[PDB]
Amino acid sequence: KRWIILKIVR
Amino acid sequence: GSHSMRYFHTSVSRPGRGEPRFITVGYVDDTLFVRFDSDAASPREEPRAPWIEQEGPEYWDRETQICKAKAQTDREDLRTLLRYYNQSEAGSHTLQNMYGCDVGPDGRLLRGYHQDAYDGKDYIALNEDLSSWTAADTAAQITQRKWEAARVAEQLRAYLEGECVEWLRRYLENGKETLQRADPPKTHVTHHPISDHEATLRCWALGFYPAEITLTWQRDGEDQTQDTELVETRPAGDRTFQKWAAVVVPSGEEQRYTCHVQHEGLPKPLTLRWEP
Amino acid sequence: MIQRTPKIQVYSRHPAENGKSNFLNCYVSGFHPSDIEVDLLKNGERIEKVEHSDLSFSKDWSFYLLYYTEFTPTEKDEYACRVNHVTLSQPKIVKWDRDM
Repeated sequence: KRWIILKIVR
Repeated sequence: GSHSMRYFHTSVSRPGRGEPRFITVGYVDDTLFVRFDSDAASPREEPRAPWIEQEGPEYWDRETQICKAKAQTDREDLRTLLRYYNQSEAGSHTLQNMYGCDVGPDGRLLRGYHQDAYDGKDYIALNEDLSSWTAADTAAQITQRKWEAARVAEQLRAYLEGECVEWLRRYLENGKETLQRADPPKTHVTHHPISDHEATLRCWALGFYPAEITLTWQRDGEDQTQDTELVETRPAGDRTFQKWAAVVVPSGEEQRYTCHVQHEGLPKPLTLRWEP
Repeated sequence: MIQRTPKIQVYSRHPAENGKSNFLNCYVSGFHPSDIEVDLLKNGERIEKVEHSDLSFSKDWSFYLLYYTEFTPTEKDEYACRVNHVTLSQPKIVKWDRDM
């Protein structure tokens, strides 16, 4: 199951 | 044994030819189990292993949503990285990311990973402590400052120690028929004269899973590392892998050479010779 | 920018037996950037129905892909893989040798 942040822009 | 779960992501820009292409795949050990391609007819995350098909529609929905969100953030990141590296908008550039976890036989976390590359070069990576970052250059140090301010590593640590491991354990059980079966290599040695004074001995390993294997030639019991030609392990296309190792030997000395095979599917490492 | 040229292997899924159906593989690995063109050839002519795996990459970030097609080897037919990449001044042809 994938992760997604609950910002991860570079 | 130990096991791993990994998610791989690639975004490639193509100026003048639409928006960047995004492809992501998920693996347990050496088994592909999900894929997503932004150029597909109706892009969704799709199963690629029988043991993941039983996940329900909300699993698929969530995964697809995540994939599309990552594709969009990667498009934004490709534009940002042009600025960070003072690059023209004319060229194609590549962003890669991998993350995931390793667990030992008891299912406990061995370590977690989250790392990125830009144009094929290390960019930023989460350290093994799951709390700090290694940035490869001053551009990546800007991302590092941003991700520290945003507490990204705290969220990743939570995922890698929790869900990552928990879901890997779930997949290992649901797919135990294949994920927890090692297929040992089928091995043989071939002989090909090169000339009247020299011959090639090639040691083959076929049909094995997982991909990790060691093939070594010895002459009179000494490793022939610098004179061995070793091909990259390659997929057969049917879940298994193949490899070979070859040495050039003086004619008449073939019996002084032995091929040694180590693989997790073998109870004991194998020793083979050419059998005329 | 860094560029890495593809390693190319052409081989069959199973040990080749004339008249027995099989799969012909071209595995390209170790390359960057990811744009690459791969054709499978039969007697020098491109085979029409060729599938390939989804782009993935190794720990060193270089890419790999498997191109494959069903085929039935015979004594007379010659097979090969033709690869083009930004790192190559001309396409590289690797012939299938059922001993490699």
